[PDB]
Amino acid sequence: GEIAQGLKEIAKGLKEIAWGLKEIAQGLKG
Amino acid sequence: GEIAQGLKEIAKGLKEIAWGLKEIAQGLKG
Amino acid sequence: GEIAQGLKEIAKGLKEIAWGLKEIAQGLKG
Amino acid sequence: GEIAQGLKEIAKGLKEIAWGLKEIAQGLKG
Amino acid sequence: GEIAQGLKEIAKGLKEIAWGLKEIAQGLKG
Amino acid sequence: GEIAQGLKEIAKGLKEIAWGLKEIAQGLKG
Amino acid sequence: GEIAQGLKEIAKGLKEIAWGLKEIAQGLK
Amino acid sequence: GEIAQGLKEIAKGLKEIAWGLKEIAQGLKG
Amino acid sequence: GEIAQGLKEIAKGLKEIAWGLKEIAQGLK
Repeated sequence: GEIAQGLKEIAKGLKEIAWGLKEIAQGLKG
Repeated sequence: GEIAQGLKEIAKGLKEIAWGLKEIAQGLKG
Repeated sequence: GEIAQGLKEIAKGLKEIAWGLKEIAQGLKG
Repeated sequence: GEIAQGLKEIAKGLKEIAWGLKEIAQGLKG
Repeated sequence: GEIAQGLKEIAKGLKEIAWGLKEIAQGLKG
Repeated sequence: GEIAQGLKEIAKGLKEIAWGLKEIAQGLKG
Repeated sequence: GEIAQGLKEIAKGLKEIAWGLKEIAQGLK
Repeated sequence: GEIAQGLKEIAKGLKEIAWGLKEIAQGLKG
Repeated sequence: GEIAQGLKEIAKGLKEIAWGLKEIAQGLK
């Protein structure tokens, strides 16, 4: 369903945010 | 559907936030 | 529809947050 | 409609958060 | 309506968060 | 109603987050 | 109700996040 | 119910975020 | 159900964010 798909896309967005935080961590580390 | 589309736009907003975090990481790195 | 429009406005809010993060990145860079 | 209005108020809250982030950026910049 | 009111209270919470960010900005500025 | 009450509790949680941010601001200021 | 309970658990999670922020504030201070 | 369970899992995710913040606090403290 | 599954995926996303914060903590100290 399309609503379920929208929720799954939101989840993917949150995972992208997590990756961004990991990049910040690498930036702090050096 | 329009509600599903709204959820998909929210997901895109989250992806933009992720990109902002990546830019912050680059800003720390230099 | 008005509920869908509300979701779309939320998405726009998230994009504004992303722009704020990009400004923070620029602030760190200089 | 009142639920739609609630969503629109949430969006306005997100925009205020974005402005807060922009103020942080200005604080970093000088 | 009570659900709408709940959403409006959430919006107010987000505005309080925005104010907290503005206070952080002032703290960075001096 | 109980769903409305749940939303109101979420709003209170957001207000607590705002207070946390205010404490961070005070920590930066001194 | 169980949906209401789910929302209340989310609220508790937000309060835990708030406490984490307060701990960060103490760490800065 | 499965929707309720999804909300409860989201709550657990937020608690994990809180633990991450506590780890950041420890990182600042040392 | 698929909506419930979507919520569960959101929860997993939040857990990934938590791990990112832990990585930031390690980066700080």
